[PDB]
Formats: sequence, structure tokens, C-alpha cells
Amino acid sequence: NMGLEAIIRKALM
Amino acid sequence: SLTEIEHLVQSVCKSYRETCQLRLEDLLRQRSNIFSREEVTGYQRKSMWEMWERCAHHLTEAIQYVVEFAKRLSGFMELCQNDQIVLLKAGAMEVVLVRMCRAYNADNRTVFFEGKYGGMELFRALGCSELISSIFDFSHSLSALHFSEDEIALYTALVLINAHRPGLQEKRKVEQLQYNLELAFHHHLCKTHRQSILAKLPPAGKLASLCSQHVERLQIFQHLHPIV
Ligand SMILES: CC(=O)N1C[C@H](C(=O)Nc2ccc(C)cc2C)[C@@H](c2nnc([C@H]3C[C@@H](CC(C)C)C3)n2C2CC2)C1
Repeated sequence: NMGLEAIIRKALM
Repeated sequence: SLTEIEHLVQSVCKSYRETCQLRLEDLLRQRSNIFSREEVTGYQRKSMWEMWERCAHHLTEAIQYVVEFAKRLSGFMELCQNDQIVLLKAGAMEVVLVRMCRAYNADNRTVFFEGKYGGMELFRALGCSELISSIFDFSHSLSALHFSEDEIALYTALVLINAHRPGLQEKRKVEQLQYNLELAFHHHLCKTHRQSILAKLPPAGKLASLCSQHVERLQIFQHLHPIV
């Protein structure tokens, strides 16, 4: 899901 | 060696405890703090949007903790950025649902929410009775199994570290990490006489996917609703 991806990208970096 | 496996188990547990929001002792202690009927009606009268806004903010908050969990895992940071993301996309929400059984109290069928426990009725404003009810049943089933902290830590590690996710670049590296985790977890299950528990697990894929969809629906339509 793209919504989930946005949260994850930010959290990683 | 046997000692090497044990290093892995303690390490995974360390990282899981480090990235839980509240220590399990704290969750159990606060089971006594229970929302009064008036506080329940407080939540029930809120607008659909307001309730989903709060719920999604907490769904999001939990996912971020799951990302921290992955960071602290042994080989995870060594994987390429693409893989790190693929695995988190596919598994983070499922981890969130597993971690949720910790905050559910089976005695009275109530759950930790914003400082106090309350029942299923607390979420009437969300409107999705079938979905909410299913999330409760899922947590109820997991609680019945009496997963220990160590079991949750290792199992959730395996939910993330899955080598069959579409889109992985370095499949072999991920197999290496998954296999070591299956080794450590299998050893731990043997010593504790708990080998059969993973057979009893309820299925989490459909549920986590619905939660992810609701989280996304709110981000997409934020301009249509009040500033937050
Ligand atoms: C210790 C701690 O920091 N928290 C514990 C909370 C908890 O897991 N509660 C809970 C458990 C089981 C069940 C069945 C329901 C709930 C609400 C955790 C929390 N608060 N809020 C939510 C969303 C989940 C969503 C509710 C769902 C009915 C849509 C709101 N969540 C979970 C983490 C995503 C914060």
C-alpha cells in the first residue's frame, strides 16, 4: 500500500 | 553452536522490549484503570472522522515502533534500502496486530486505549462493526495462546524477515537471516515444550491489509476534513 510506504520511508530516514 | 543461537534469541528479545511503547508489566498494572460509562459515551459521540483520525494516528505510531524494531534486528540494516522497505511494507501492519494482544485483557474483554482500558463499545463511532469485532476476536485468540514476550519477539521477527516477498533484490541475504531466526526460534520452542503453538495462530493477512487501507484512506482524504 502506498500510504504505508510513506510512513515507512520517513521512519527509515 | 548452541551458545550462538542463544545470543540471537536474547538479542531479538532485547530489541523487542526496547521498541515496545509500554513495558508489558505496565500494561498489566494498568488493567485496573477502566473507562467510566461517561468517558465511553464521550468517545461514542465523537464524529466518525475524529475517531478514525485518532485511531489512524495510533496505527501510524505503532508502525513507526515496528520500524525501530527492524532497525535493531541483526542483519536488517545491512540489507539494501529496497529490501528494508519491501519487508516493512509486507509485514509491519501484521506485526502491529500481533503486538496488540499484549494490550488486550481477556478477563473482561477490554483494551488499552489512550491511558485507560475499555471495551469494544468504545469504538462505535468508527462504524465498521464487522472489522472492529474481528480485530477483537483476533486478539482474543492470541491471548488464549499465552504467548510470552520471547515468543512474540521471535515470531514478529519472522513475520518481517520473510524471503518470499515479491520485489526483493537480495533474496539470498534474506534467506540467510530468516533461516537463522527459524533456527533460534525452533530451539527456543523445543526447550520450552511449546512446538505446537504456531499451528494454533489465527490468520492475520486480511485483517492487517484492511487496517493499512483505512490508514491510507485518511492520508489521501485529509484535505476534505479539519486541520490536524
Ligand atoms: C501500549 C501502547 O502504547 N498502546 C497499546 C494500544 C493497543 O494495542 N490497544 C488495543 C489493543 C487491542 C485491541 C483489539 C484494540 C486496541 C485499541 C496501542 C494502540 N492504541 N490505539 C491503537 C489503534 C488500534 C485502533 C483500534 C482498532 C479498533 C481500529 C486504534 N493501538 C494499536 C497499536 C495500534 C497503544
